[PDB]
Amino acid sequence: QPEPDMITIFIGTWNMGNAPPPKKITSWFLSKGQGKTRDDSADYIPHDIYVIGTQEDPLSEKEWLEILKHSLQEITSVTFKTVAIHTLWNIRIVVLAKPEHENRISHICTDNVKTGIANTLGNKGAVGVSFMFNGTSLGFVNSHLTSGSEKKLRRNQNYMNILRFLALGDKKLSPFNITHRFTHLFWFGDLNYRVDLPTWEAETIIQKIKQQQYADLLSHDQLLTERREQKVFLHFEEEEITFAPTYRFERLTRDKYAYTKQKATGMKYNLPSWCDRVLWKSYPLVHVVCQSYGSTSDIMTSDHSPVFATFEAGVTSQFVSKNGPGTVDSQGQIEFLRCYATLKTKSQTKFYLEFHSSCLESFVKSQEGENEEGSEGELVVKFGETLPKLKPIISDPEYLLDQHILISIKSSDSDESYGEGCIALRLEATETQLPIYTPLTHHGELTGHFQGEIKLQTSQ
Ligand SMILES: COC(=O)C1CCN(C(=O)NC(C)(C)C)CC1
Repeated sequence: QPEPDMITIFIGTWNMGNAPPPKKITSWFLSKGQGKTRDDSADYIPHDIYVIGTQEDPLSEKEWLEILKHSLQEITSVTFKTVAIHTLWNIRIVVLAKPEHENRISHICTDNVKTGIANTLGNKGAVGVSFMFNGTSLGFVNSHLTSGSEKKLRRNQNYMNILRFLALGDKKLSPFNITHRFTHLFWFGDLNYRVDLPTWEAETIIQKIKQQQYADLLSHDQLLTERREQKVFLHFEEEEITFAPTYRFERLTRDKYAYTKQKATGMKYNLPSWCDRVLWKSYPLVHVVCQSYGSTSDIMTSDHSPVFATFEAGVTSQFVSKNGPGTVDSQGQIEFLRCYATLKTKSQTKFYLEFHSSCLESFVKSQEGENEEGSEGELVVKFGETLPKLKPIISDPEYLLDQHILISIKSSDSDESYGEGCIALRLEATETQLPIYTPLTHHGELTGHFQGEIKLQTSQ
């Protein structure tokens, strides 16, 4: 029975509006409704993994698990296994997998982050799950961010708190936040970004939605505009939105958007918005393809419609050679040559690198680099040909060319990371000096760049 080199992943996000679901929710898991939808010919084909995020979820874990599992069994005739379930307040994540995957999944982690302070602490935040699927790390975050059209900056702050403080994945990757710990990271939820148009334009916006003319609305979507200005979700992807705004509907129909201010809304307008989103970030040159992104039309218990996204995702096998794991393979080496970091910092400490990768027995610390001044004000840290030669555990090119090296640049004075990035070993050639490059981030914001050349020796 061969190990897979691809899986499909279903991501669902639904703000349930504190109401129980209707009796049938199968359209959600079938990716049917509006937007980029799944072909009917695939309806019986189970996804490998289903990740369900809910917000304002009124159900117990048991109640929702029974609905989800019975839904999938009706669609696929497969009884899915529960990988993980985690709930913070009314924010929940469920991971289900096909039974054949039970002994491919390990290192399951869960965590939550509570956002805000005092007034603003008590219902918003995020839950997450991570695990290994054979040789591939997978992370999933369901966040319910701050509501209200005039709170985009608070949402951006909520995002940074969640990626700083959510403790998923390999804790040995200590310099790295969740945006670097996984081969594939999926971040979804009620992100609560709104279409920023004047209140007076409510009926005009409704008109546009009825005509399925989303361009002039999407150009005012706060998440797209904040991402384009690098204020949030730096280096994440989102599929093009081709479905109507998923909020705010009158319940029990989809014929009406309920946007006007009410005591129940704190006298706030809720212009039709794409509150409910799926984004992802995968390591460089790993296969990931969005095969659906849309909303259901027939689930109407909430003032939000459910959103679905599905993905092809490249995965690798749990590789054993005669040498590693448990020793190095002298036929393998990674050399970083003529490398330099460009940092935005004004500090003047010395810096060193750390190289982290599951292709190494443990992380590797470099010597300190040589600081110079860049022509436009910047710090340039030069490493020359001084960097330690990295000794992978396995030299086989079918393994090594699928690996990645995480890089942290750390202050000698404080041992704090000033920047993190990732280099793919999926090179055009081995035994050949080739350009490499990663942006460097810290707390998910851009802090610099790392560039240079690599020379990779494999057993071939
Ligand atoms: C399931 O993978 C494995 O366990 C093998 C795979 C290949 N291999 C060897 O060929 N070892 C010899 C040369 C000592 C015979 C290591 C172990």
